[PDB]
Amino acid sequence: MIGLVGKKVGMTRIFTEDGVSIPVTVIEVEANRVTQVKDLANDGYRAIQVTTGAKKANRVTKPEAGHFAKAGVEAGRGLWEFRLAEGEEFTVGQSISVELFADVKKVDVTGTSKGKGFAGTVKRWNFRTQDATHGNSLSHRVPGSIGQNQTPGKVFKGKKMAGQMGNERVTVQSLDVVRVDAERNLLLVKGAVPGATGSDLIVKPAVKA
Amino acid sequence: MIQEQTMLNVADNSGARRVMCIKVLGGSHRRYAGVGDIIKITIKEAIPRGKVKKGDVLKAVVVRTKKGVRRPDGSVIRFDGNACVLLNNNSEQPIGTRIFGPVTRELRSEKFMKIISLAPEV
Amino acid sequence: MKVRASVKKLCRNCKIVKRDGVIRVICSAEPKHKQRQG
Amino acid sequence: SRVAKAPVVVPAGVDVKINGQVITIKGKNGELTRTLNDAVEVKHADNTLTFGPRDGYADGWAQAGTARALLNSMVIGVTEGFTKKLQLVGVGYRAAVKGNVINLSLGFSHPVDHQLPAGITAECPTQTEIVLKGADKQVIGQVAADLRAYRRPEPYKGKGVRYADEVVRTKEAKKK
RNA sequence: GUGAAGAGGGAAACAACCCAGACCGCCAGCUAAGGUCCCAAAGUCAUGGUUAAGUGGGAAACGAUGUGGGAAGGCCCAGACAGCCAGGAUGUUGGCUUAGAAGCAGCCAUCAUUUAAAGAAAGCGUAAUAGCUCACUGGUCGAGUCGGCCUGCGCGGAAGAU
RNA sequence: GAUGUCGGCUCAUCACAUCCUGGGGCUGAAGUAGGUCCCAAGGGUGAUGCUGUUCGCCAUUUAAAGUGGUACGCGAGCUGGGUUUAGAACGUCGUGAGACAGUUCGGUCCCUAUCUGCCGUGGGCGCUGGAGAACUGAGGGGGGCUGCUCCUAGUACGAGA
RNA sequence: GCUGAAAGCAUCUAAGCACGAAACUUGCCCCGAGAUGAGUUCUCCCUGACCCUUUAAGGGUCCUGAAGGAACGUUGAAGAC
Repeated sequence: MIGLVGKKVGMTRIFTEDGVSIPVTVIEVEANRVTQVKDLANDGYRAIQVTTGAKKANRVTKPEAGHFAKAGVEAGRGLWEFRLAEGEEFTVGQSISVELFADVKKVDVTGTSKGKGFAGTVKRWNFRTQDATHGNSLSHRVPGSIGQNQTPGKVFKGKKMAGQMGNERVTVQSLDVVRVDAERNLLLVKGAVPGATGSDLIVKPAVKA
Repeated sequence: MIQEQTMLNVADNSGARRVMCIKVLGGSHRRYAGVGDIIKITIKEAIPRGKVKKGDVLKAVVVRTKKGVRRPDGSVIRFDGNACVLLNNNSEQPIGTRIFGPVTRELRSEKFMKIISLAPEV
Repeated sequence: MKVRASVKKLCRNCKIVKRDGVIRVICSAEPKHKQRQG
Repeated sequence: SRVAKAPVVVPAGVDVKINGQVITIKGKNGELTRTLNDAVEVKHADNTLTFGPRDGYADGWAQAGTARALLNSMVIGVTEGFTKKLQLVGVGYRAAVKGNVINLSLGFSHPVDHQLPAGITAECPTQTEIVLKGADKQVIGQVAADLRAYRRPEPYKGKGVRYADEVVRTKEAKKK
C-alpha cells in the first residue's frame, strides 16, 4: 500500500501504565496532496505523485508552479512517488492524512542518514586497529594489506577502503506503530529512524511483516 | 560485564573467597556475562576448612555486577563489586547453604529458586 | 545406494536399467543391491 | 511392437474421435483424451483400433506399443474405471473423507489434508481404508502414491499407508 | 633435418614442427602445407553410410540390454521364448548330534519311487522339516527366441583453486 | 648491473577433496544416536598456558573449531622473536689461525606514488531548441549463520532404561 | 515416484506426467539511461528585421536575452575541495 511523507521531529519516550518506557520517534505527517496520478496506459505503471508542507512563493519556479497549478494544489517542499497496488485508486488533488496508518502496527521508515564525511576504514568498515605499541611504525589505524601478490596482480573490485560515509538513503524495517494522532498530525514509531532532526522521512507499511 | 580473567567475590558460604572467570560459556566468541549468566571459574582463595579447595574448576552464576542491570523502566541498579555463587559442575545447583548480600530480580528463573529463597533481599 | 565404477548383478533378482544416461542396478529382493555407476 | 500388434476392441456405448494425433474417448464414466506421439498411426476400424509406426521414425514400434497400452487403459477407463485401495497401519492412524478432501491423522503434530484432482473420488469404508475411483489410470496411481508418501511403510512394524496388495518385508533390529 | 645464421604461408598465438628459402618493382596469374557457415579469402559441394554425447572439441584398468554391420550355433511352429489357474501320490519328522535342521549345524544315508514333471535339496528367514520359490515341464498362446564371437561409432569411470 | 627469509599482525580472495547447518539412498538403521556413500559453497567455522615458532600438547568453550591454492597470499601495509654479519662465552674439533643448520647473551627494517589496480569525490562534452523537477529499470552490489528452552509428547519406540 | 513399450512379462524413461535442498533465479535492501542501446511523463519559456555570398545543417549586422542557470553574499546535525 502507499505511504506518506513526514519529517523527523525528534525522539522521546512513552511510559506505559505497567512501568515500561518505549523509546519512540515523533514523525510529523501533515496532509499529503496528490499532484499527479500515473497509470499504465500513459506512464506504463501505476503510481501517485504526492506533495507536502509548503514552499515560499519566491522559491517556486514557473515550471514547478505550473505543475502544481495543473493539480490545483498548493506548492509543497518536494515531490515523492508511491507505487500503487492493484486495489487502491486515488484522484489528483486528493489529500491523504495520517489516519491512513490507523490499523497498520508495522511501518518501514526511509530517510537520509547523517553524513559522517570522509571516514577511515576503522570507523567505516569496523576494521581492527593494529598494535598501539610493540614497535609499530606509523601504522596504528591504516588498513594493512589490500591484495595478495603477482598472481592476482591487482586490487579486487569492491575492496573495503576509506571514503564517504553516511549521507545516503537508508531504510529501517518493521517498526512498531505506537500511536497515531490524527488531530496533531503525529505518528509515533518504536525505535530510531535514519536522519537528523528536521529531515524528510518516508513511511510505508511494512513489506515483510 | 564479566569476562575472562575477571576476579569475583563469592556470595555464599561455600568456602571460596576469590574466583576468576575462566570462560564466559553459552555461545561462540561470546564476550561478557551479566547477572544471571553462567560462567566457568577457578578458585584463587578459599578458607581453610570449606567445601571447596584452591585451584578447583567449576561453574558459577553471576549475581552482582558493578556495571549493573537495567529494568524495562529504563532504571539501572549498580553494585559496588562483582559477586557470584558457586554451582556444582554437573548439576548446576548451589554448593553453599547461605547467601550473602542482596541479589537482583533477574534470578527468578525456576533454575535459581534456591538463591532467591536463601537471599537476604530482592 | 552403492556408487561404483563397476556395477553388476549380485543375485537373480537384480536387474540392469539405464536411466537418463546412468547405468543402474535395481534389485527387488535385497535393498543393499541398489547400485549406480558413478 | 508385438504388444501393439494386438488391436484394442471398442465395446458398445463408447465412441472414438480422431484428429490425426489427438484422440478422444467418451463413455459412461466420462471424458478422456491425449495427443499421441508423432510416430504412431492411430487407425479406427470396425469397432477396433489398430496402431502402427509411421515412416521415417526410428523406434516407431515402441511408440506404437505405448499408444496401444494407453488407449487400452482409456477404454477400460470410461467403463468401470479403476480402483485403488489404501490401508492405514499403526495405532491412532485414521482416515476420513470430507467431500473433495481426505483428512489423515498419521501421528504428526499437524493435520494432513489432501486435495483430490478433478476426476478422482474417494471413499473411506473404515478409518484404516481409502478407496479411490476414477477413469484415468495415471491420475489415480499418482494420487495413491501421493497419499502413500505422507507416511511410508516403515520396515520394523509396517506402520504407515500402504497399498492394499503390498508386501512390506519387515525385519528385526539386532537380536533378543 | 631445422633454428643458430631464413624470410614467407600454416599450426589461435607459439626460435628449433609442417609446407617452402625472400635480387628488386607490379592493384597479374597458378599452386603447396593448411582450408572453403560466419568472424576471415574460398563448397551452407555431390553421393552414400555412421555417431547423439556436444563424441567431436582431454584421460586408463574397469563396468553396462547404447546403437551400424558380419560370420557361425542351439531351440521352435508337433510348438520355442515368455506370460499363466500351472504346483504336486515321497517311505519325510526316510541319516542331525538327540526323540524331525531327515536339506539349507557339520558330515553321512545322499536311494527307490511318483505326478504327466518333480526335492534328497539349490537356497532364503529358518541352525526345522516348518513357509517359499521350485531346474519342475502338465496345460495354454501362436512367431520368433537365447547366448557367445568379430568389428564400426558412442556411454560411465572423470575433483581446483581470479 | 639484487625476484628480502620464517612466524605473528592487519587485510584477504578463491577452489571443493563440505567441518557445521540443508536435501537423500543403504545399514549389522527400534528410539536416542550413529556409520557409510551421494548432492550441495548460501552463510558461519574459538580465545587462551608453553614454545620464536607453523605445528604440537594442554585447560576450557562451541552448532562447528574444514582442507588446500593464492611468490609455503600479504615487510613501496606493520613487526622482527627466530634464521643469517661484525662483540663475547660454553660444549666439541683442530698444533694453531679459526670452525660448528650444536648452544648462549647482546645486536641501524629507507621509500614525498608517475602509471595500472581499487575506495571516495568532482568537472567537460554528448544526449539534437533550451529549462525546472519527478521518474523508470536494463544491468551492478549487499544480506543470506546458528544455539537453547518449551509445546506437540513421555505420545511413537523399547522391554526397560 | 506415476502411467508405460522396446524387450506378452517387467521397467522412474524411451513418448508422456509428477516431486524434491541454506545451491540457482527472484522475493528484502542499495546504486543506477555515458542503458552512446543516452528512455518516460507533467510543467515553464522564445513565433523581429536586414545584408552578403562559396551557396549550406552558411556567415555576419542591428534590435533583442526569455524559461532558467550561475556569480556574489548570510549560512548549514552537508562537507578535504
